[PDB]
Amino acid sequence: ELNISPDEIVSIREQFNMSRGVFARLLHTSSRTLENWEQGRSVPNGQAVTLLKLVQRHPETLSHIAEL
Amino acid sequence: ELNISPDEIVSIREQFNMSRGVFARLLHTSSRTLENWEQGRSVPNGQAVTLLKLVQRHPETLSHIAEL
DNA sequence: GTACGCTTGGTGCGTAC
DNA sequence: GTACGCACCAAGCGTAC
Repeated sequence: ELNISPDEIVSIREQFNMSRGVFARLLHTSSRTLENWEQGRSVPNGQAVTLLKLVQRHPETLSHIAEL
Repeated sequence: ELNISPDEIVSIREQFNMSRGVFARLLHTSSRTLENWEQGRSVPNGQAVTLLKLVQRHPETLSHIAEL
């Protein structure tokens, strides 16, 4: 039952010192959609929650995504 | 933009020799939603596509999801 | 398995500030 | 960055087979 708050989403990419645009691009995610999540206008879908928590635990995941 | 065909999704799972229910569980995904993807009813969302492709390239990603 | 109908709300903008 | 409106359709069923 994974979930993630708007503040947690922001704190992930601020740990990496990445802007919203940089982080969204490296996550193969629309920056406007990421804006929705960080502002709290909608709940991210289940796989987006999994992906965010994966990247947080294993930041090299961003490199694996770039290798797809 | 990453794409994945319904047959591609099934073969990822059949690599692990897992039923639709088992694979959806380890991927923190509704088994009925996965049914939509494998039948071609719907296009998986962008983060779902990324997750599936990570798993296809790195099977250990499945175990990493369980650590979450 | 397969397939189709349904409600809900996320997606991904456009726009203004 | 903030916040709101909008169309489109994915999500996650319930059901029939």
